[PDB]
Amino acid sequence: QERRWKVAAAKKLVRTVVRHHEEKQLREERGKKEEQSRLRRIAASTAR
Amino acid sequence: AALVVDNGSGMCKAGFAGDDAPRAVFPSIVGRPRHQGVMVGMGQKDSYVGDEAQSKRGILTLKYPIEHGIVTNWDDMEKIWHHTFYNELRVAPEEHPVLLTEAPLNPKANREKMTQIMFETFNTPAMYVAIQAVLSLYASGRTTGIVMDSGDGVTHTVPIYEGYALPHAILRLDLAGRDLTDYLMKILTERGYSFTTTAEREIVRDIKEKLCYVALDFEQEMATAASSSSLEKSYELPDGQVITIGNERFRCPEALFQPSFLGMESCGIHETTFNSIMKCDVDIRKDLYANTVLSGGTTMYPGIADRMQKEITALAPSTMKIKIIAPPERKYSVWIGGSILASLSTFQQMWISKQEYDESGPSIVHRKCF
Amino acid sequence: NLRSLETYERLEADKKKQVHKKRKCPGPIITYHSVTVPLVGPPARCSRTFITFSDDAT
Repeated sequence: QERRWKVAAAKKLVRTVVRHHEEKQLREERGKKEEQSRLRRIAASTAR
Repeated sequence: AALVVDNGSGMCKAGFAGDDAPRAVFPSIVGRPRHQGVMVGMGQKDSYVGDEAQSKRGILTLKYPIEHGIVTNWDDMEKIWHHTFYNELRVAPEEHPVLLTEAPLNPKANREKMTQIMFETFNTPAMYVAIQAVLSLYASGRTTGIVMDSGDGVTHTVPIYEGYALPHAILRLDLAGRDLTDYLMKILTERGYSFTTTAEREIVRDIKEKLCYVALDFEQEMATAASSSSLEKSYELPDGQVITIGNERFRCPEALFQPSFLGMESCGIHETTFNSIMKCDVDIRKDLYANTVLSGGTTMYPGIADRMQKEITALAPSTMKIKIIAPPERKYSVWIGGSILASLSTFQQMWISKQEYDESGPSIVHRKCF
Repeated sequence: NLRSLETYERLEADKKKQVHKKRKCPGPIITYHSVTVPLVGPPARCSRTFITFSDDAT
C-alpha cells in the first residue's frame, strides 16, 4: 500500500508542477497579447 | 499650450498646440568650426545649430544627428532641442508639455533615451511620443488607411488601422530627397554643369524643388523631350549664369518609382505601397486602397498623385476602389496632426507625468505611447 | 459638375452617414449585445450574448 501511495503521490505532484508551468507560460503569452490589444484600444479611442 | 516638435531627418518643425502651422522650421544640423585653434581664442561659440550653421557652411562642418529617421547622435539631438526651445520657441520647457514625433520602427532604447532626456535634462512636466505617419493620417481627418511618408532621408509606407500602425506590414526604403539631390547633381554634371561644393549642393536642391516634376508617362515624356525642347526650363545661377535643364526635370524624381536609376535593387514607392497593402489582412485592404495618403516633403512634386493613382490602379485588382489623397500642406501633416492630437481635451489625460516617470522609470513610455 | 450638383443633390449619402453613425460620445460605455447565431455540431439558430467594455479600467 505504501508503494502504491508513493507512486501515485509522485505522479500527482509532477503533473501538478507540469500544469503549473504550462499555466505560467500561457499566462505570459496571454499577457503579451493583452498588452498588444491594450495599445490597440488606446489607438482606437484616440481615433474615435 | 503644449509644444509639438517634429523630428525630421532634414527639417525640424516646432510650434504650439492649436496652431495651424509650425512656428519655427530650421535644418536639423549642428556645425563645428573646422580650425578650432585660431577661432576659439576670439570668443567664438563651440557649435552652431540650424540656420546659423547653414549660413556659416563655408567654415563649419555640418553633421546630421538623425540618419534615415533614426537618431545617431544624442548629443547633437539634445543641442538641437535646446536650440529649438530657447532660440526658436523662446520658452521654458519646464513649464510646457512637449509632444515628440518618431520614425516608424523606432528602437525602444531610443524612446527610453528620449524620455530620460526630456525628464532629466529639460525637466519637462509631461511628454508624449507619436508616430509621424500616424500624425500624418490624423492631419487628414482619417483613421484607417496607409500613409506613404517620404522625407529628406528615408521613405516609409505605414498601414494604419483605427489609429494603430501595423508593424508587420511597415516597409522601409532608404531613398529620399537627399539621394534625389545627389542624382540631380550627377545628371547635371553629365549635362555639363559642375556642382561640387555644399553651396552648389543646396543650389541643386533648390533647382530640384523649383523645377522638377513627376511625368505621368515616363516613356512618352522622354519621347517628347527627345523630339521637342518645349520641356526645357532655364535657371539663373547666383553668379548670373543661366543654365538650361531638359529631361532632368522628370528623370530625377523617376528614381522614386524606379530605384534602378541609382543602382538600387529595391522596389519603387508604388510597388512598396502595394506590397505593404498585400501584407495586411484582406478585410482591411479595401479600406487601405481607398485611404492612401501622401505625406512628406519629397511628395511635393507636381503630378506625383496622378502617377501614384495610375500605378496603384494598374497593380491593384480592377474591383478595388483606388483613391490617392495628397493634402496641399502635406509637408506639415506630421506637425498638424501632432497639434490636433495635443489640442484634444481627452488627450490631456494621455500625457506622461513626471510623477509617473519617477515611479515607473523610462519604460512607462512603452505602456503609454503606441 | 456632379460634385457641384451634389451640393444640391447629395441628399442621400450625407444624411445617411450623419444619422446612422456607428459611434457615440466619449467616455466609458458598457455594450450589451445579443444576436442570432447559427447552431453548429430557416436554419437551426441559437441566441448568444456578448458584453463589451470600452476601457480596461471599467
